[PDB]
Amino acid sequence: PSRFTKTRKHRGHVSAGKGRIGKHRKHPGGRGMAGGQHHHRINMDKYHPGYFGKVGMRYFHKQQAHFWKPVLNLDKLWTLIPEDKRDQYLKSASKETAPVIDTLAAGYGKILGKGRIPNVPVIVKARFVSKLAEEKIRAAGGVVELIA
Amino acid sequence: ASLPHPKIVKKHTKKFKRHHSDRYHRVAENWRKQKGIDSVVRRRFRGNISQPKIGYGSNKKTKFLSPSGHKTFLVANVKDLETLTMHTKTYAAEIAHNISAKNRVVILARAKALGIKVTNPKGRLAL
Amino acid sequence: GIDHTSKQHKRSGHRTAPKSDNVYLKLLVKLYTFLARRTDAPFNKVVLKALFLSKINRPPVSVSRIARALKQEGAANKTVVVVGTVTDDARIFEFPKTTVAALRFTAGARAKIVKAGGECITLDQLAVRAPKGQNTLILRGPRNSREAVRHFGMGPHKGKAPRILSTGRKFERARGRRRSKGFKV
Amino acid sequence: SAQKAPKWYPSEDVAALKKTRKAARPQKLRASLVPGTVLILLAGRFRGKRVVYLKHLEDNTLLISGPFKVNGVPLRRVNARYVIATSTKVSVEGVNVEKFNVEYFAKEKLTKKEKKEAKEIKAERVEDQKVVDKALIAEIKKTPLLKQYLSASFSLKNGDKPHMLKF
RNA sequence: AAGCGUGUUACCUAUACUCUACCGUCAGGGUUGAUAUGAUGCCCUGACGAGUAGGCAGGCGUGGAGGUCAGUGACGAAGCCUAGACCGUAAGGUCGGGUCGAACGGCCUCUAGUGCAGAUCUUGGUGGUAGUAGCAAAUAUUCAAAUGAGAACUUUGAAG
RNA sequence: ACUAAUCGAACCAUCUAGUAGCUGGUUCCUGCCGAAGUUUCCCUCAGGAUAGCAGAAGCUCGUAUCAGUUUUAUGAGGUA
RNA sequence: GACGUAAGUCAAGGAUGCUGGCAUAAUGGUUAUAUGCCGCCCGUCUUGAAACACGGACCAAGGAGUCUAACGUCUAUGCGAGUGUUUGGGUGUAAAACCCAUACGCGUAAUGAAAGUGAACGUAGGUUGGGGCCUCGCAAGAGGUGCACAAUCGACCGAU
RNA sequence: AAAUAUUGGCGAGAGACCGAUAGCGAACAAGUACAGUGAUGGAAAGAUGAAAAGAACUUUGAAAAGAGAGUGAAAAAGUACGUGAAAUUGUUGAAAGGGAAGGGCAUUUGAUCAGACAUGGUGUUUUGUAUUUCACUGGCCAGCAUCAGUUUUGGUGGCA
Repeated sequence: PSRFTKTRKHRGHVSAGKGRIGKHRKHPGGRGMAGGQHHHRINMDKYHPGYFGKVGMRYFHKQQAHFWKPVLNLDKLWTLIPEDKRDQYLKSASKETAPVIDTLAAGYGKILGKGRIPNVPVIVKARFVSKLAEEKIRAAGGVVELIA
Repeated sequence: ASLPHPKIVKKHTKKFKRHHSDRYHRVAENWRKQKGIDSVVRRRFRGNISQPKIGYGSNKKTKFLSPSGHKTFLVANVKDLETLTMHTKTYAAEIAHNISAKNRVVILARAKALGIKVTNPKGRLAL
Repeated sequence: GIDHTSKQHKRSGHRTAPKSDNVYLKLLVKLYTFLARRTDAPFNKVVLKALFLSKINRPPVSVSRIARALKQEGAANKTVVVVGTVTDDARIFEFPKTTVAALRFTAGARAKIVKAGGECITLDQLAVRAPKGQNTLILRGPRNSREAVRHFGMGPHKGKAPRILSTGRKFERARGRRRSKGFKV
Repeated sequence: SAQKAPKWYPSEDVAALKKTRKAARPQKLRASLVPGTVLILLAGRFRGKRVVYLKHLEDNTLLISGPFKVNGVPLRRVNARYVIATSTKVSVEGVNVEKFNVEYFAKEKLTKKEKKEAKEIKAERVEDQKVVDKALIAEIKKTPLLKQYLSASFSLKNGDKPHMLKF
């Protein structure tokens, strides 16, 4: 609201918090990113380094559906199983009946390896897996089989 | 009557009249701080008007106390007044301006019967 | 006039009360003000101070951080106190039996603690049993892990993230960041 | 309501005062004031009258009477600050003064009804003055010009300065 | 010397120094086993207090909104005037008196087209100048009567 | 020169509330703190950015890893 | 604390005792005036304004840091590895309120120009400091633990 | 076709909007009066009272109008009409005035204004038992005494 603005506190004081000498004007320094290479160079090198230039190639008509690849680490791998049955599979780690974690149905494209899943085998259907994640699933006894 | 109080010392009794309120009719007597870059009143030159300072603040024990020694309490009806039944030694009721003359005689009826001082018992009389 | 070596009327710069109007927070401050004043324990002063802290300065302490704390030898049965919230953590799977005293408990953390046999007490239920903080253990969440902090103190070669909203290529990867274009920060 | 309420009403109780440590010590009179000296009254109806200082009353006042036959000043109490002591002294060892006390001079008990809205002398107040000044005047007559001295008032004739003047 | 040089004291007075009271800010503290209107309160101790640009904080005020005081009011709301009073350091509030005629307050919040001495500010109005400058080119008017309340100015007549 | 009292580019309406690093103004009170006119860069010198000075928010702690200071010891200078 | 054998008293953590007058314009207040001393005309630009710098004849009303999109720090709140109902649907006493699915945004992973790859040797490390806690300890203090945080060497992931 | 747009037209409902210098330029015979050759530009101006009940009649005046009476609750509502501010003006009253005036501190003098305490009151035999018929105080201003704090000015004493 406006009744708390300093503008209401600045009533009476001649310059409205903007200075006698400076004389708050329209646009003393330019407009927008103006003079970024000329008189705002220090600002655009201290706080925005890398602002000016042409790095990289150009991907014409990039579609982010191609680059959709949300990554699920191993610590979160056990979040996909519903909480109701999570305990029932943590206990009595069964090689002959292993839980299947369909990360794709849960909205993840790749499995990463942030590490330390419990020693219980899981069948992990996923599009992609990192080397370390694959070796950690095997170490726990599960398997990762690829899908699309 | 009223509880003992230290002798009232206002520490400044002249009202702070805005600088040049006399000179210009457009400048009202209400106090405004002179925020000029050159005003002698702001700079506290000798021989110029005193400005309100927190030094002039009255004693805490005697703030909002009338010269009689009561905190005035603006009262509208009998119900508002009967909240001073157990505070008569400090609060002196004051009948609001908009209370009709017929309703005043009943307000002072209770105030007299309760021993509560009224700051304006003579307003809107019938005579 | 005197030689003012330092600033006059300099406020202590520390919160003396919650900035909030949360009355239940003000009751805990009221109780722990009494305890801080009337007890010898330096624990209640820390809790009283910590209750004043703001939301960024009261970061979530996950049950994992408590579980990490309970691994300290001699601190197995110590009661854990978090002046803040406790958010559950999926990274761990087993939670050691304990009691945790905290302001707020996310529903996930409450489930995770009580299934471990824990007792999610509040800071009043703390002060009832342990006014001086007997075998207590105060934990704090990672304060400088806030995302707003990585942009603090940015400058040339300060190794800090720029305030950029649209991260990617062609956004702050140019002259002033690689040798091939201009210089390096 | 015209005004809402004060939530922290002042306590009605009137506070009992502290035990002040101010005892009432006896007054130490000036060395110049001795029973029998002559005082020049400075204030009152009898300002400038020469009187005789008789006794030091317990109310810090001085019981004095320039004998009523001499200057017409009755037995009265005065204030030791509103008199000037003087070198000259009379001997009043033989005059009864011990019967004069504060309860003797008490004017009257005043009430709200007995008020002089618009507007004598006691026989004891005359007899006692007589039985006092009998000794005083009998003593006075053995020295020259003292009775005339007491009768004649005091005034600061121009040119003199009391700072360089001694009595 | 009431000049110059010098010295001895005495004396004068700053918003300075000391002490006291009060205000405020800051700081450090005390204050909850049937005792306190239940603590951003109360109290104790101490130090501080200049200020533009500027920053923050606590408040005052205006138009409207929610709630509430079963609020005020034609027995007089609002408004306005008041060398009449009271409170507040102040913004301001309150009351009395006159005018007036129909609505308007207090408090807890919300909200904004929210506070004026300025801008050669805008609009409106009114002043001093001031009963002043001015009503001085075109040669020029005058007498009487008539009408009329009233005739330098109208009518007619006669002159010019 | 003149082109409707307008002329080295008429008048009217609109884009238009054109832009102005320039001028003027910028509306209540009190309390607390309280500067700068310097660095570097800029078609920069009536202006900006930047560091500096300032306020606020605080935060981690509680007499210290301190100081517009001296002393002792030890350097350094090349002015008078 | 003093005097006191002690009882007590006391100039010892701040004025009590007695006396008088008046009880109202007496004291006090406001206001006008006189006097003594002081006081330059405000706003603004400015190193510097009473300026022979500019604006201001006066008065009433109007009159100037607003709203939005996107953000930054900070504060509060709700939830919290999640979070966000209000695009929309159902509903409704009907622009309110209530309820809700899927998505989608941001976050949970980074790095590289890109192809791509994608975070535990270790009790998620060692060291130094570290509030707090625990033990011993009349008590200082000594040990163990040591969150956040600060520094530093690591370790891991991306790029070269 | 529908989902979509819609500051125009017609109708309708609403409002945390403006409230007659605002809101449309236009609350009223407003795109009107008026200005411009023209394209165009373009105002101001709301409210008597419930009802004209809009002042019959008398008198002065040429008349306007005045004074009466009269309506009306009010004419301090008379169509120059709700309220009626300030600038400015008149009159009356008060005060002051030797090239300004105005202001500050203090007081004089004048004018004018609030407060007590004059308390159920330390009580006192109800004319067929709640008026305590002599009340305690402090209200305003002073004096003395004994003290305390800060200080000032002396006079003497002992000693080094």
